[PDB]
Amino acid sequence: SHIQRTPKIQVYSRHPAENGKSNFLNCYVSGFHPSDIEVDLLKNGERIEKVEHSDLSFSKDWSFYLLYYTEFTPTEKDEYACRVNHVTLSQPKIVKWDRDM
Amino acid sequence: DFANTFLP
Amino acid sequence: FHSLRYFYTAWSRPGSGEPRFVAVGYVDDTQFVRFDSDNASPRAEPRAPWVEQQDPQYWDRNTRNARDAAQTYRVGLDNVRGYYNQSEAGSHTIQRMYGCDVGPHGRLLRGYDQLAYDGADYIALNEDLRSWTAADLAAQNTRRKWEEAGYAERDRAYLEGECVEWLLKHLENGRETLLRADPPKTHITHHPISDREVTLRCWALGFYPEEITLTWQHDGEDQTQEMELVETRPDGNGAFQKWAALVVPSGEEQRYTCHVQHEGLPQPLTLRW
Repeated sequence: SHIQRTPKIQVYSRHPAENGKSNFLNCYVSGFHPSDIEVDLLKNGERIEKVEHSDLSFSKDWSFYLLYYTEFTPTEKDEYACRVNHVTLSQPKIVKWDRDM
Repeated sequence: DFANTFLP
Repeated sequence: FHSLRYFYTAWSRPGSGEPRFVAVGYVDDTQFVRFDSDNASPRAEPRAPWVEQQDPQYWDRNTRNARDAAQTYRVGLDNVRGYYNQSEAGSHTIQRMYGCDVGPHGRLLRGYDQLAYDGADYIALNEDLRSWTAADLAAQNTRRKWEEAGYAERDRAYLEGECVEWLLKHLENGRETLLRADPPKTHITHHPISDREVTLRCWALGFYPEEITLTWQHDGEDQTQEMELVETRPDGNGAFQKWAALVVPSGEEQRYTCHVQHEGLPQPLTLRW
């Protein structure tokens, strides 16, 4: 690994968040190199069981991007977050879900 | 179809 | 106008089994095929509803091609590690990006075939589709071998032949998915920070293709250096999202407009709170 790049992280929902209606929680990781990466989706601090992800691809500058996603129903006080680890990160990055972003 | 792949 | 693009990734995992190889194919911004060497008896699999109806010989043929490409880059990873005299205990990556852009006439606009090693250019087919550009000294090893074997000619025959013909078949079989231009669903949201300052965020949702322009204006003067523009993201359902946000004084929201340009819009949109 000569050229290494740390990932950017966005956490968001497929549709605008309406409580009690089924949605999808998305964690988009992009711009990283090399390809091995640990992404977990957390509900109130605990890893979510059924999390899928898109097939590994990459952009014009050779950096990788992946979409991790899970079915979820947003409520008012349930907290959601995405935890990302990578060889470039000395400690994992946790980005909280914010329904306004 | 995929293309042919060449050994580096 | 349209493009068929393939992306290969091969990397070693010292101590954790054989190298891994993943390949994906796209028509424009829509993925339609994947192959993963870590599967037991790995097959090329459809990743688009429209490509599913393709003859079973298409999937058998491309499965054997992908399995052969995977074996080739497993050996290739050792070849290139050896050129650089790197340790076997390190993990390394070979990537390949090739495909064709076709214009309205149904003919080749540009073909390309590029390889990277550890996230940096290694060797690329030149625009004449007859010669190779090697990025450093070790890549000259590959370049000499590929010239003596005549591989540039096999690339040219594919890029000017099968690539174009297969892009056109896929475009017809997936016309309802690929030949759309879905405009964005746009709105502005309003998030007070304090009594004097608020955040305005201009949303673009569910649009396809990925290309879009989002801008804030303050009485008509562009606000690019003041605004936060996030990278375009997939929504998970085959479309894309983007937003641009701006911090604004609490009585001045009406002096700001958001502007949205996209292929599916008959005219550019202007929004204001």
